[PDB]
Amino acid sequence: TLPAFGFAFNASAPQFASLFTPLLLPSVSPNPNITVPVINDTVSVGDGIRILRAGIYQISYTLTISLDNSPVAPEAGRFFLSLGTPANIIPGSGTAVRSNVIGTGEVDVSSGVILINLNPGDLIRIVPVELIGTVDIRAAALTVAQIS
Amino acid sequence: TLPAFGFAFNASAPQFASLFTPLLLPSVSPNPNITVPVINDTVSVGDGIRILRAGIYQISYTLTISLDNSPVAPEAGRFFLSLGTPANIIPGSGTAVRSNVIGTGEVDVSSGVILINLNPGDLIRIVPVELIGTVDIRAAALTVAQIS
Amino acid sequence: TLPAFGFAFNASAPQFASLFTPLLLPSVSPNPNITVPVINDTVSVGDGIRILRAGIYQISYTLTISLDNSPVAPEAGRFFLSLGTPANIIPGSGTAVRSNVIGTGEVDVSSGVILINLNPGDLIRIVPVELIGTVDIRAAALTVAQIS
Ligand SMILES: [Ca+2]
Ligand SMILES: [Ca+2]
Ligand SMILES: [Ca+2]
Repeated sequence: TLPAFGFAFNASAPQFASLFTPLLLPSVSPNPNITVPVINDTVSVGDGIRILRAGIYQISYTLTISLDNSPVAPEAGRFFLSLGTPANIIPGSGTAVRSNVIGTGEVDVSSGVILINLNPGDLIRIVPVELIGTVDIRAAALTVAQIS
Repeated sequence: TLPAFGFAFNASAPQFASLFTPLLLPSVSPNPNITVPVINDTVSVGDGIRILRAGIYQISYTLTISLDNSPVAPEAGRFFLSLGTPANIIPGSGTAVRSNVIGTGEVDVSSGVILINLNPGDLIRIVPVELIGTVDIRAAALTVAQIS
Repeated sequence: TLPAFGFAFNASAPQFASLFTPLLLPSVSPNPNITVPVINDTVSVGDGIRILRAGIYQISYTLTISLDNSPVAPEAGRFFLSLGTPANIIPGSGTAVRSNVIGTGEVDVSSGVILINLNPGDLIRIVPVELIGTVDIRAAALTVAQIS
């Protein structure tokens, strides 16, 4: 049987990060020639991916983060993957960024990869858990791929 | 059947990013003890990987990017994976970096992971699509692994 | 047969980077609901993962790096995965970060993904190979997943 997988992303709609608020991931169709959902036995719900098949999964997320130092300097965010409710964070999935206190204009990329046992009904989302300032998420992506 | 895969990288030759110009990836042999091509039913062409087998693929890329703020400040780059011609970018694969307008010396890492349906003949490359300044790509890497 | 895999991380104990000294990765159990080792035919040794099964592996690492510019500015680190002894670095796995020479407070994420042929007894670890200053590794993670 082909492994379960899913890919959800936001390529064209920046969003500001809010505490314990899952990032929006409206798209599932990355190939520009044969443009179809890259989904097999998972469900993209609009802010993440729901597992339908118990198994071991490799999960990645990638964020492009603009910390322009307005209206406060520095700006910072700490992000995790969450299982179910947004506060139910996954240790091992955390990443964090912070700008310099001087100047303006920094844009950074955070990406993380984990492996995790998951079960039917588990909802995987990207959640900001600590924020300073207005943290602009220019793009976001979430990959889920069963190891089998 | 073993999944198709390929790994192409540039570990020892920095290159400046140019618009719509695929990054050079001359090496395929990462193990320092048993130093062999990590290639199975793909082809490394020198600036990316060509697919030979239809399937679902997890693709990653990793870049170490020096934005020294010379000759302009800030410096910035936006990168995507491309399918076929360099302008045929893959939504969901984008990353971007930008230095502070003040000071000098920033070096950043961008990494992205996607899942994508691909077909025989598809050529996957890393492409800069927007640039400010002289963006020094100190190291680059591209992984392609079929999910099957 | 299910692919070999392992996940080792450090979520709750920052460590400063030292030359040729593998980063500490004490945890293997990321799911907060069903909290179990995500290990199959590998061994987590406390500073990395030992391979038990010959095969092709996708390996990732993710670091959250604080470069506060004290006691020197800038601060910088270059990291690789190592095979066996810490100086036996894997070309293609390198990443590097450096702060601005001005100001303070930068926190960056580095993540890298490779594919590699590996053999029983191979020990995979994350190693700093060049350092400037006191480079604070706030969190670290290492994924190993056989492609089969
Ligand atoms: Ca802001
Ligand atoms: Ca420059
Ligand atoms: Ca320091």
